[PDB]
Amino acid sequence: SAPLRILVYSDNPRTREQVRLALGKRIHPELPEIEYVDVATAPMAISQMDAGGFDLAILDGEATPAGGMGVAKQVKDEIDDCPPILVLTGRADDAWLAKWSRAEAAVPHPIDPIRLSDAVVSLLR
Amino acid sequence: GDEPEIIAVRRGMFGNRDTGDTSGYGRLVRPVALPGSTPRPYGGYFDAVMDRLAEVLGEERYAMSIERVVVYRDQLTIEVSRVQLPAVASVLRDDPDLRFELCLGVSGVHYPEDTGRELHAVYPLMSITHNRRIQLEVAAPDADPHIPSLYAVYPTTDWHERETYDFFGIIFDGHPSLTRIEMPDDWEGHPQRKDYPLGGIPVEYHGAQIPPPDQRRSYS
Amino acid sequence: FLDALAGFAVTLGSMFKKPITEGYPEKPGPVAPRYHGRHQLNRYPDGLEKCIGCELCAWACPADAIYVEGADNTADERYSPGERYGRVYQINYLRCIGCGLCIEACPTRALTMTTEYEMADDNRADLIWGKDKLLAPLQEGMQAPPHDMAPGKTDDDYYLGNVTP
Amino acid sequence: AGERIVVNMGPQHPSTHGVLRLILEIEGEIITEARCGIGYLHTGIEKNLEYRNWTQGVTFVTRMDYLSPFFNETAYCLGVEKLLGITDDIPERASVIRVMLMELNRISSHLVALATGGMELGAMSAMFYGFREREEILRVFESITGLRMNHAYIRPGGLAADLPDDAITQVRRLVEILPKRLKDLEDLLNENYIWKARTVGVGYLDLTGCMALGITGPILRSTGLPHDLRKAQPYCGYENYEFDVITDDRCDSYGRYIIRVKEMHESVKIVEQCLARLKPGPVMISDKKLAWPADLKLGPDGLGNSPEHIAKIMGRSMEGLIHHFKLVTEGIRVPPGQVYVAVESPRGELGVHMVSDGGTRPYRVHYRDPSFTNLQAVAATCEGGMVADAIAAVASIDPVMGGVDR
Amino acid sequence: GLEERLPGGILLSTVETVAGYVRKGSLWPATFGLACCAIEMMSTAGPRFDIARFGMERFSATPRQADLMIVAGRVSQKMAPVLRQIYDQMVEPKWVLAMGVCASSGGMFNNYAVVQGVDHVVPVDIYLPGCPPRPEMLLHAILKLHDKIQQMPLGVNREEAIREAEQAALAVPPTIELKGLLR
Amino acid sequence: VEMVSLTIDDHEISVPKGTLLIRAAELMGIQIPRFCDHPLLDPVGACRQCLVEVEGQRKPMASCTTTVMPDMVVRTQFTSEAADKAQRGVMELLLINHPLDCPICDKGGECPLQNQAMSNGRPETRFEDVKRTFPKPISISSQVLLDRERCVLCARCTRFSSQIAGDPFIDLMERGALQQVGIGQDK
Ligand SMILES: CC(C)=CCC/C(C)=C\CC/C(C)=C/CC/C(C)=C\CC/C(C)=C/CC/C(C)=C/CC/C(C)=C/CC/C(C)=C/CC/C(C)=C/CC1=C(C)C(=O)c2ccccc2C1=O
Ligand code: SF4
Ligand code: SF4
Ligand code: SF4
Ligand code: SF4
Ligand code: FES
Repeated sequence: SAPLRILVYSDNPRTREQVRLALGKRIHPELPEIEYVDVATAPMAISQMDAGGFDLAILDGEATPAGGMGVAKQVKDEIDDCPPILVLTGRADDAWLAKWSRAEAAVPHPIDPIRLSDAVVSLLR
Repeated sequence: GDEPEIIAVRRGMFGNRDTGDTSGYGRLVRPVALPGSTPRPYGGYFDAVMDRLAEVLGEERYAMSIERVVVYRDQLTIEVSRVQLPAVASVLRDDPDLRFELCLGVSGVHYPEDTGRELHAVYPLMSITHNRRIQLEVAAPDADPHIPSLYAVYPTTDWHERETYDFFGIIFDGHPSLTRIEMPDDWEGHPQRKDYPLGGIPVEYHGAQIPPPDQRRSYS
Repeated sequence: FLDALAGFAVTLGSMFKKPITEGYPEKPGPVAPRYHGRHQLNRYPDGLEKCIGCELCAWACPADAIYVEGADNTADERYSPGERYGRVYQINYLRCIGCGLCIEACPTRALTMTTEYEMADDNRADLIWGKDKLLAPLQEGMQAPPHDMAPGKTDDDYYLGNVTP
Repeated sequence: AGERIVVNMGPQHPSTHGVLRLILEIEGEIITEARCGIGYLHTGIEKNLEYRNWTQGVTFVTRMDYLSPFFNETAYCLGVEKLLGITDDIPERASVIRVMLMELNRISSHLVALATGGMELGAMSAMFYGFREREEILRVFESITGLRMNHAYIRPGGLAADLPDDAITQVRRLVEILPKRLKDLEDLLNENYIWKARTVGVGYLDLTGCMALGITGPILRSTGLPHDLRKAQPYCGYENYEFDVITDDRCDSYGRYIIRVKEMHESVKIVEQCLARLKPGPVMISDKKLAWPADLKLGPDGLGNSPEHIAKIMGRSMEGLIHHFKLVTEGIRVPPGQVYVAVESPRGELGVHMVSDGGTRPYRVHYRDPSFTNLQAVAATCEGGMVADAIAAVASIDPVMGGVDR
Repeated sequence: GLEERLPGGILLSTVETVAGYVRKGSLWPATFGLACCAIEMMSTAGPRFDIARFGMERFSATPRQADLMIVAGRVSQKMAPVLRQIYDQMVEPKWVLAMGVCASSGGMFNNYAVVQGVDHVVPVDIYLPGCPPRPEMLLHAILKLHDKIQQMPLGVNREEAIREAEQAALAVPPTIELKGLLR
Repeated sequence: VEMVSLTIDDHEISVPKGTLLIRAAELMGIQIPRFCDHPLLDPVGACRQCLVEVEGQRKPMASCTTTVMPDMVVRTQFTSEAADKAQRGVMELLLINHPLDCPICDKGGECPLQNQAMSNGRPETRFEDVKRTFPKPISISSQVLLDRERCVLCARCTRFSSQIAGDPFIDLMERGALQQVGIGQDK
């Protein structure tokens, strides 16, 4: 199998750590191994997405210089055959914007490990 | 009716919304009543306005329509019973002695503790000809938040019935199209209802953050 | 009939009058003395911080733009007269609305608002100004804040204004 | 039928103020249907008010209808005072300064309206001259309040602080120069053939239309009806001022523009009257239980509570300290009740429905903003005309979208 | 563009510096404004100040000609899609100035209706405090953006700068962990 | 249970026999200022803040100690000038020696004294003399600091430590203006 590569985007290193903690090397033993590419800045995330080869992108809607929802909209408008996007929302009322970002799934802060894992499995399945 | 309208029951000294910081001060029970029915000799031209409204409306119709009359801070409010709102609005607009042609809008206010009357719609009416003004108040339960739309009588209430709907869910039955005007149509909930959370985020600081004011302690 | 052309006479005239633009940034214009510029944490003449950390400024802020944490003025390290001083004091200038309720709230005048306004950053965090960035510069005759109160003086003396360098 | 496009004037458009969305069905270039799309500048100010005390929600209300800050503040403070039963206890100086600032703000708001309308209609220099006059007005506002916009200077029970010693001289200079400088702006537009051709007969709305939509302000008074909340239902002591309600009979865009231009001069006259009647005295109610305890003063360290007030509260007066602490932290408690208070904002009847539940925070604060109601006239004043006429009609409505959405 | 294919010698450095000088000047703002911050932006364009001195008087009506998007006011939920559409319909290089507290962090309006900073939807280059920022503050922020634009790299230098900025950013702790002196 | 009718101000209610006037006012929604009263502590009537006017009584009656009696007529500060004067004088006397510590006081914002001085106190001080002073704060245990200057000597702490908890290790000490809650010695 091919290590599924997941892009974790957040200016906050602790959000990236939590995302990587919820999703281990294997979300389930039936699923392939997972390799994480951490990106703290929007330019790096966009360039990585352009390089392709990602199975999922987790974008923090609370990212300081460039929010995850904006990056999600940008990638789904700029990359052809871009992978499913999961957005982390800083509040419940952000749900509407999460829908606008066209992200395949939205997980509110604080990141529930189990909710995030279930959403990731659903997106990769 | 005829009793004071309690919109909230405040218990405990110092406006504590919960158990309270200092022991022994929480036993007070002070109902929060809005001003009640005014004694009949209303002030200024309010007496003339009400006499004319009771003359144009039949005694039976007047009693069925006007639920209450309040004169607070030299301002006249008429608690108009739901259902009867279009009739009294037509009478107020058309009656030459009343002639309240200018309706300034509709304002929604939510009283989650006012049983059977949680949602109030306020209609500020002004008569330029007589240089008078009044307010109508129409109450509706949270269970059946329906009010008769005044679109036929006061077209200006259009968008107001919408804003008030968008922010409270009052249905204003009969409105040509009661669609959200402020919030997106996909929006869930009615923001200005007291039960709708403020929806803020913590304010970020170095090493700390301040939750939104709705989460933090308050005294009223 | 020439009235319809009055506008021309306006513009042409202004073309020969000196432009009224302020020369910012080279020659910045004069702001009002009362302008609501950057908050500033002030000191007493001897150098002690005025801020007692009462949090009234933060209390009154409509935008929750001030974070304050008080602490005891232990004899080993005193920063302000009295029992309390504000050891952590942060203003989130991306939430500040310049209303001035904070200064009107202060009971010590520890917080003022200067006329300085030039302030901007490419980073959100950099605009959360801490105690170090807000404290007024140590003037002549002042001493480092961690020092004992002026000899033969008490908090009431500081508030009454009976202290000197 | 199938030969007409449907286009979005959209939020981002020079004449739509960035948040207004006119959806126009154009048959060629004639507006056939004109839907109005609102809420792109919704802010939750009305709900967010409910989580702040009185004297704090002032800072919120001044930011809806931000071109008329003093009008929002005055409406809010009048509502609070009426709920308190304090309207008759406000100091005379505070009321006079309120009238003076409201009229200067009327001049400023009309200047912005004229500037943006001229810019939308191609009158490039109109914007610059209007903003040149508004610059002097805003200098006065900044000196009085320390802010250029969204002032929180008018407070429940009076003002945030007394005028600075130089304020009266600056306002007198304004009274002297505003007519002369407004002469330049009027010369660009008033009698200009293109300006009149571009606005005369455009956006017509009869008095019947104004009543039906509940229009107010210059739009209504362009129909010849001299309705003004300052004469009818006087407030802040406007009854003591000799001024004429400006009204025209054209019922179109040019009539509204002329009404605004003449209202500027009427405001100048009212400000001259205010200066004549301005006398030394307190600017906040004498009741210490409600009076704002802060006493701002300037010093070498900036603006802050005056050293005398610091001495009083921290040195000698326990009652003074308690009052300062509480009135600053929790603020006043307003007896429960409802009050609808209206003022004549530059754009019409700015109404405020204020409900208190007896607590330290406004239970409910709704602004009937005149722009919200006036925008209901876009369909009447745009359908049938060209898009160029729609621009002029909307500009004549002079909608400030902050008040529209709130 | 071919300017991004140039070798990293002195040629690329000079192209970078001249492009930065050219773009810092003639930095046309988009004809875009949400609230009172828009009024202060107009005042900055007004005679008392002169945005024009900086080559920035042409407020591009269409985003195609716009180079800088001064948000200049509060961004509501319903407006964020529109603002993002306007941003995407500008042509690179683009810069976003978050004028005012509302545009930068939501300001005093911390509630459901406001986005809490336009950076939630568009990359922000400079944050400008104030409510509203006085025109001098706007000019200061604009000059700061000019300084940023002048030092903007290109081509291989741009890629190296992106990598270095990423490396630096991955290490910075969050603001919630700067507990300096907090009890 | 026996029930007694009663009139507070102009209003009339019925309450169980043995009820205190302050409790009846609480049930009726009348806010009588109080410091020493505590529902769960036996009434002591010390602070004299809860004074009300009772028909047939020459002196003001401490509502926290006066049991309701049938047909009794009570007028609080809301409807009796004498009662209001008594309460405001008691508040003034309560504040003359109080420290100007509200900004630094932990109880600030949550202080019954602040609230009841706002609602029942003079707007400004008449006290131009020297305030009584103590060394502050002093620890009475590893957990509890005591600021004797802010103490209104309501004895709620001592009355709790005696009645509710059987641990009277604090008590009122000294006499007169020097009286203070204390532990006596290092214990
Ligand atoms: C190929 C090649 C390289 C050849 C070699 C030779 C060579 C180099 C080229 C040859 C020369 C060439 C071709 C040069 C290129 C440049 C060129 C051709 C031209 C471009 C430059 C140019 C056209 C200059 C002049 C343009 C000009 C007159 C500009 C002035 C425009 C003005 C007056 C702008 C001010 C507008 C303004 C006030 C902005 C505010 C906008 C706001 C606030 C928006 C939002 C908003 C609005 C809109 C409200 O009105 C409003 C009203 C009330 C409440 C709220 C609001 C609100 O929110
Ligand atoms: S700045 Fe002033 S109000 Fe804020 S904590 Fe310090 S002394 Fe108190
Ligand atoms: S100016 Fe107003 S918003 Fe800004 S920190 Fe001071 S009180 Fe808070
Ligand atoms: S930051 Fe202040 S001036 Fe700018 S849009 Fe927000 S409230 Fe208005
Ligand atoms: S320490 Fe005891 S006696 Fe003194 S105020 Fe507190 S509870 Fe009352
Ligand atoms: S509470 Fe009754 S005398 Fe103190």
